[PDB]
Amino acid sequence: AAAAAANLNAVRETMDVLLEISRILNTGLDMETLSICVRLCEQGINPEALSSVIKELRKATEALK
Amino acid sequence: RATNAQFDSPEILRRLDVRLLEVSPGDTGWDVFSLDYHVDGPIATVFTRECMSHYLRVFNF
Amino acid sequence: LVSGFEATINKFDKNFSAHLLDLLARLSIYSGMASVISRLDFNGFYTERLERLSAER
Amino acid sequence: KSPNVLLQNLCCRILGRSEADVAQQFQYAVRVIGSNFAPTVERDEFLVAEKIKKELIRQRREADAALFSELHRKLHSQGVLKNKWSILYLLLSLSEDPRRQPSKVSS
Repeated sequence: AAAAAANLNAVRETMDVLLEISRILNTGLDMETLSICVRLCEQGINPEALSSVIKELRKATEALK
Repeated sequence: RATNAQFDSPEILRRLDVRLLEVSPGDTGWDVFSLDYHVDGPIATVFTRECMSHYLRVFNF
Repeated sequence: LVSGFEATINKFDKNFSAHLLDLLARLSIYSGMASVISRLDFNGFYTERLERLSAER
Repeated sequence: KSPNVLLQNLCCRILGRSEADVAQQFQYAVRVIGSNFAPTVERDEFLVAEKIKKELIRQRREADAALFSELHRKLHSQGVLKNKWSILYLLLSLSEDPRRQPSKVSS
């Protein structure tokens, strides 16, 4: 209806502002991977562990290319 | 002690300190290293916080 | 001769050195003051044995 | 969704592959993420905010350190974010210094 459409706008706004914070901090993420990491941090997860996981998967992506 | 800066009053030689910046990801120490000269007293009315931040911008260049 | 003695020597020398590490390392977190480490750890001796606990989590 | 199926989407976002292809890296990611799930430090957004302001102040980018102050308040203005500490702690850790070229987008 209407309240199911206002929430989609309010999520698109935040997912743009977080992308701006991500580009001024020069994180290598893009718009699609950031939506996975924001979803993960919603439920409650260690950023010290998830950041180590990303810092290793991007570290092992290069040995295969 | 190696240069002639040691031939000075021991007050102003003590007040100058190495300031560490906040730590950057992959970089060298030549981009993050600056002196701070720290000031505490009635002299801080002339050398306020606005002065030392602008001095650190000069040391940055 | 050595079965009773050197067995007591190595277990004491390992226990001495470990508590000597823990004295230096727990005094190294204290940033005059930090010089008690660098006096004990003079010119290259035992100033770099273990970096930190190789762990995570 | 669940976090176990959601980690595999991340393994297919970073590595460009399908779930039937990449399974050695996902086995590593379950090893790291599992047994390290619970928060180990106390949560506050205030300390992570004053560390990102520091992060932008001495990259000679004193302008973005005051723009982050206006972007961090909007996250509270909307209110769809429960754990604001975790995402900021994550976005600070993956940050890189460009050293230069802060080619400013917006708008």
